[PDB]
Amino acid sequence: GLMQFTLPVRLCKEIELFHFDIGPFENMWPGIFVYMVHRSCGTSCFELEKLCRFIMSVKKNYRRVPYHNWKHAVTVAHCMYAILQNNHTLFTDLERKGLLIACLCHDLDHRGFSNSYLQKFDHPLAALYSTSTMEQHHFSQTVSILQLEGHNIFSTLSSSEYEQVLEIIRKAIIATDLALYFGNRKQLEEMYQTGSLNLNNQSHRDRVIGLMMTACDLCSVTKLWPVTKLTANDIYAEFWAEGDEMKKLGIQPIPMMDRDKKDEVPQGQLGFYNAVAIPCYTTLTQILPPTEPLLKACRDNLSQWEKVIRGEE
Ligand SMILES: Cc1ncc(C)n2nc(CNc3nc(-c4ccccc4)nn3C)nc12
Ligand SMILES: [Mg+2]
Ligand SMILES: [Zn+2]
Repeated sequence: GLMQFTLPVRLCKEIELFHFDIGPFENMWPGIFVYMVHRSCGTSCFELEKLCRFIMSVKKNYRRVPYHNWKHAVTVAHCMYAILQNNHTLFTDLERKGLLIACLCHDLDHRGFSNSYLQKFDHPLAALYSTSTMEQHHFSQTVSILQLEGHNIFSTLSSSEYEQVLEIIRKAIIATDLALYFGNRKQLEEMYQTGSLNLNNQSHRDRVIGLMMTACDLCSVTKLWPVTKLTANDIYAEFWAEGDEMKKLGIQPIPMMDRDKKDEVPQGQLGFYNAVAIPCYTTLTQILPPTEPLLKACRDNLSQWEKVIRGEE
């Protein structure tokens, strides 16, 4: 119980900032996550041995895909850690616990294909779950790992604390379905502006945690430009593989997924920052003012994509 994880000095200082990159050394990512659990939650939250066994099973159930991989899982958990550490007193003991686990688990067993591709291929998961197909699968795999021998990291909670934390994780993982983000952010925008937003209304917290999840999920756009730019190559490598698979089903993919329309990526990134990213971090900043560095970095990256279009980069 006296075994604190510590990080080298550059990582000790830089892990606290929103724009931190967890680096290319896979074997350090588990320790980075435990460090984050220990500071956002406590050395007491999880039995170390159960946590390590859960982490390694979560890792093993992420696939070797260009973007939706173990590195993405730990990156999304780190953004959540930053939001939680900059908003100390706004979140319950169970939310702290649940939300870093939700982020680590949110894309479990992803195959690098959209819900839309599963539906057109007619994948078994598309009959088991007609909306948020992959996200219901991700939650399902989380409950699976939680029920392996020696993996119940929540075993010290009561039946009802346990049920609340699995309910927090389910909603949080479901909210990572970008189709659901637009409606959720519109409602939050309206509630905040008409002054009805109430962080004691459970159905309001839910929406606020959904938006945090979208924020953490999209956080590649809040990094240093060279991280953002190199991550975008991973993002399009998945989309263009799905594009090819659409063409194999005899379907012209949307241009986002057509490797023949590589040229239009800079303009596609503008659409994406304007329609999804900027609105996301704006509304988050309105609700949680200390998350402003995320909006500031996103804006800086929009401006870098604008330079790419002007041939300045
Ligand atoms: C950075 C980032 N993080 C997360 C997600 C989910 N995405 N999704 C995109 C894709 N955005 C996008 N690309 C194109 C496009 C691309 C090439 C040609 C034509 C159009 N249009 N749009 C809207 N970028 C991101
Ligand atoms: Mg996902
Ligand atoms: Zn994700």
